[PDB]
Amino acid sequence: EETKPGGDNGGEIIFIAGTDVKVQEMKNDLSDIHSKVPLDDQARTIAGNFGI
Amino acid sequence: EETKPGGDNGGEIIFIAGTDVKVQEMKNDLSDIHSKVPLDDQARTIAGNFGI
Amino acid sequence: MRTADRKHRVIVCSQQSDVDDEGRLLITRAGVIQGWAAIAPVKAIRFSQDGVSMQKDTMQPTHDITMNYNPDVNVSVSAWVYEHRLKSPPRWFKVLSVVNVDECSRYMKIRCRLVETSDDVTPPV
Amino acid sequence: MRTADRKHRVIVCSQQSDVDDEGRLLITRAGVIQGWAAIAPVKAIRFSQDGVSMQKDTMQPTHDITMNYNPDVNVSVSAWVYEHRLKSPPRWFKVLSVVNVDECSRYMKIRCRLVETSDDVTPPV
Amino acid sequence: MRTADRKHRVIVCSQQSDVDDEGRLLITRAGVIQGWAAIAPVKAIRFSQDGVSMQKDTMQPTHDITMNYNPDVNVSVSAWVYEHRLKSPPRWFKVLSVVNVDECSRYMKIRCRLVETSDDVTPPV
Amino acid sequence: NLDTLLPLQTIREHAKCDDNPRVTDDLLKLYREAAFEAAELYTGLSFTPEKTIVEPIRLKGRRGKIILSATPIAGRPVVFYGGGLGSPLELIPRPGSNVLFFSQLMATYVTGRRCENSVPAGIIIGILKLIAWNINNPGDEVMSVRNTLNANAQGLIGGTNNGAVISGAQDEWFRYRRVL
Amino acid sequence: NLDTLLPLQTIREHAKCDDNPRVTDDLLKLYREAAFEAAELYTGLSFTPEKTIVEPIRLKGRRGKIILSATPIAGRPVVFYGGGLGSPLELIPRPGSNVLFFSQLMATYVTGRRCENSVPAGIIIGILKLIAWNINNPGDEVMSVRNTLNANAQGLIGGTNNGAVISGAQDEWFRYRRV
Amino acid sequence: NLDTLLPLQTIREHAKCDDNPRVTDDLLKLYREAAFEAAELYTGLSFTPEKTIVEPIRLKGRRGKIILSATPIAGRPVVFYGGGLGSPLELIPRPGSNVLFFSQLMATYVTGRRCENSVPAGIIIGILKLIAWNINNPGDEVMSVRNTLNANAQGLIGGTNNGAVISGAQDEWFRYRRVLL
Amino acid sequence: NLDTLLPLQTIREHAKCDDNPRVTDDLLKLYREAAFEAAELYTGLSFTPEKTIVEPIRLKGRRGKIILSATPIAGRPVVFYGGGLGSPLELIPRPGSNVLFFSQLMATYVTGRRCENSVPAGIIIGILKLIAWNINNPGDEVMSVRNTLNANAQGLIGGTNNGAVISGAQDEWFRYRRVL
Repeated sequence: EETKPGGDNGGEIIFIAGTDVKVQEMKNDLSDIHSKVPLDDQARTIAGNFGI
Repeated sequence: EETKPGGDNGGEIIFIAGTDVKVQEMKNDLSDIHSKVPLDDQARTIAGNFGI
Repeated sequence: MRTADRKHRVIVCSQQSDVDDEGRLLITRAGVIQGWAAIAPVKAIRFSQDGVSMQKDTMQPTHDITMNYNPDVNVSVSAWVYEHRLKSPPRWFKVLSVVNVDECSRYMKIRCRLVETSDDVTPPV
Repeated sequence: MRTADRKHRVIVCSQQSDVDDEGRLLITRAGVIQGWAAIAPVKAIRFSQDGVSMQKDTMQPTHDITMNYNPDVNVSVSAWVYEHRLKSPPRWFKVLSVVNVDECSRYMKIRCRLVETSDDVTPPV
Repeated sequence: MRTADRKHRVIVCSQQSDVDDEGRLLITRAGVIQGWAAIAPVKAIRFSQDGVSMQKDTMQPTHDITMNYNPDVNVSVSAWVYEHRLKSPPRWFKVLSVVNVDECSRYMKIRCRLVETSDDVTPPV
Repeated sequence: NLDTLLPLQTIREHAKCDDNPRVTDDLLKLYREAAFEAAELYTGLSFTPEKTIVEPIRLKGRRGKIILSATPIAGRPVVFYGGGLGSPLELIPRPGSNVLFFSQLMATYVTGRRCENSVPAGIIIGILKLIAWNINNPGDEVMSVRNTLNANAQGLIGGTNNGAVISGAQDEWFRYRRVL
Repeated sequence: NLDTLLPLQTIREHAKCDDNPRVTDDLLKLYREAAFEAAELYTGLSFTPEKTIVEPIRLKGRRGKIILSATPIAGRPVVFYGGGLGSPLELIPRPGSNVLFFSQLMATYVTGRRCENSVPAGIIIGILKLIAWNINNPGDEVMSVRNTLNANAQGLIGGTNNGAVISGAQDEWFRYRRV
Repeated sequence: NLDTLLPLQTIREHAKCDDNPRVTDDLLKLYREAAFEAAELYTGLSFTPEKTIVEPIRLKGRRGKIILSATPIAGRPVVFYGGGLGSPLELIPRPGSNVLFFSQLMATYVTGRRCENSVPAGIIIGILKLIAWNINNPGDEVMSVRNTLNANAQGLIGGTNNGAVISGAQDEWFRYRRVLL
Repeated sequence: NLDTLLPLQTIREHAKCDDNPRVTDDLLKLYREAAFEAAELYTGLSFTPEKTIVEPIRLKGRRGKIILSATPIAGRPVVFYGGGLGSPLELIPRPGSNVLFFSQLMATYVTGRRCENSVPAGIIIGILKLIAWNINNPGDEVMSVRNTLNANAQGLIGGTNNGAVISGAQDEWFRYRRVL
């Protein structure tokens, strides 16, 4: 934990003497929450119907 | 759960000592629910038959 | 052992003995315990029309009968085992010893001897 | 033997004898050791209701008792083993020989004989 | 065998015998070889207060003692083995035979018999 | 006191130690105490009539969510005070769930199971098993039972050498623990 | 009520244990009670008598989906009060399930089952098997197949001395479950 | 002092060694005392009664957070002083947890279980299992399931069963440990 | 001096070498004199009770963390003198830790536990074990446990044949070993 920006030993390596911990980096994509493709189509349709 | 934006420990890692829990991230694409390809074709059809 | 192997229905009987007033003696066999047990042969058998076995020694067991141990009963020197079947003539066994299997006190293994097996034995009382 | 096998409570006793003045002799059996031991049979048993085992050779061991070794005690030719249970009558074993298991001096194996098991034996003092 | 199994310290002794002038005879046991050896039981033991064994045949070996083979020594009919322990009374064995293990001439297996084990034997000289 | 819930005779009868004792009685008392303090905190169901709780809560879940430590009792209203409330609020919880929906903000209630004949039969059965496992496993044998397949990189013997896991206990008293 | 469902005689004759006093009637009653609270809990057929309940409802969706903790008794109005109402409303549930369709909102249904009989042979078979397991399979000596032992150098085989799954019942009841 | 809350008689009755003269009293005491801290360090719970603590505090995170080191108590205010405070401030912890919120910032409280009737059976069972393993299983041979001695032709499996916490000891104590989050 | 810490009779009673003396007492005390050079060379700890130490510290970790080479007791403030500093400072440590904050800058404090110091019995059970494993593994018997899973590479019999790890020592001294 104390490797955050503004920590004691930030940015330095982690040394573990045995009892191997196992880290896995989560993606957390979150870059399509609003479903851009099936949203701008609805924007176009409720735009085109008003004549714009 | 309490890592949501504006949570007690929000944005900090998850340490689980013993009893490895296993997370899997669902995709939930949901980005083609309207079948954009076999829909704009029908739009082009029923717009073309009006001669537009 | 497998509780689905105890596939024989027996009645352990004790022997009561007394002399008839005429001068001869008579033995009655009273049934004391009834349960399921598992028998297995440990020696061949000589039948001798009439059914009665022809073993000469009369001290070498021929069958092993295992049933639920019972801490309050004492299978003595004078216990019999009457086994009744469906379409086979009934049998009389004479117990010759018991052994408490591994002394875990869960099963008694009765070393017994087949006396007779013919359609006209006297069932217990 | 895994230390959960020793599931019996025994009292190892040494007997003293003295002549009864009227003309008999009397054997006093006093306890010297009490611990947990694991017994196993090596022979069947003929009981003769009232418990007394009808073994003939009186030198063939019937049960083997294993317990913790102890270098200063010297299991004599005159040692008994009084085993008491919870819902079964007590038993008197007479030791016949000892084995120092593998000479590792960590367990004793006492070849003993079943004398009697009935609800009217004299417990050790 | 495993050289960490030879976990018993013994002294092989030879017997020197002569009659006392008083008319009786006396036996001396002189230590000849001292080393590490591994013993193992091959028969139960009858102790008989005072320690001395009660074996009847006096020719059936009871223990097996293996040690380094030694081509210049002849373990005769008159060799003993004195084994001393830490907190157990010492023992005297009488050799009854030897066998050169697989004739590879690397280990001698001494078939011996336990004579006595009590706190007051006469150690070698 | 447990002898009301489970007497030593039923232990000695289930573990087949009636005839041969295999353990004295005080040891059996200690084993029973451990086995009733294992299932209790494993399933989250208390046994004593109550334990009225006072707890400081923190609002989360913008919809407004309260998580309690214990799990109320049943029909008893939980009351919130402090926090800035003019008067103690009074909510009624959902049976068997510590989730409520609304200068510190406390909460007080009671935890339940005020009767004795409510441990249905399950927790009793599992505890019999867990005792039975401890009666013959003084910790001498290894008895390690495998969990997931890949043999650990370190090359050890494996995992899950756990009484009341490798015995019946879990699968026995789980038909009660909820899954969420 | 159970004493008419399973008579101890049928148990003692199935599990072939009637001659050994180690399995008394109080312990076998415990076994026969722990085999019925898991028969109506993996199958959900409510062998428990009445247990009236009063819980708070939190109306979930825009379709108006009401969820219930325990099922009602199929034919008795589940009444809703409070939460703004000034005249409690009664709904009739659908038999088998626990879903409804519409200063907090409350609900007070009734649960359980009343009548003695209507217990099918399928269930009893599962219960006989489960008890037959527990009477001679305590939590020691994790066995292996054909009731054997093992020395499998790596580990051991696991989940073998758990009841109801190694023997019958879990699979002799599924015929009473659904989607 | 380990004489009153783990009587040697109970150990000698558990591991069934009451007739072994090769386990003297001093040796059993060394086992009992090396296992009342080799599996107390492991759970980080003092065993004495309620025992006051005082320690420095460093806030973490922009929204304020105070990680303690004891899981202090149920219902008794922990108080903060020093560090720019003009008056000692009292917070109330939430049961089980050891996190709080709002010239070094100090804090004091009282951890431990109320009565002297000390560590529950869970802790003791672990020690009993650990002692038993220690007295009749020295580290001299690698074992295998049951307690067999195999061969494997390749490396032994005995990564741990030599003398480690193979007995359900270590795992019993864990039921009490606390997975973080 | 060692035999005061570890009497020879305790060694013998632990490793079953009693009424069956394997290698003589001389070899036993040699084994002991080598088993204190694996332990306490593997731990880093030394042999002295409740020392007070003096040492130069550095300030790597620009923010200012200090890493001590001991564990200051709870409550006793450590003092920093020397270097750029008007007067000795007073920092109270964090309980059971050695991380601090803010011409050679030095520091002094009191280590160990305040009370009597034997040799934390518990880093002795390995020493007893390491002795035991060395009494019946003189070095002709091939015993070898595996670390990796895959293989050697060639027909090599795996390998960890070390001792003090195959004996249960490394994982009983490790409780007093920092993991950084």
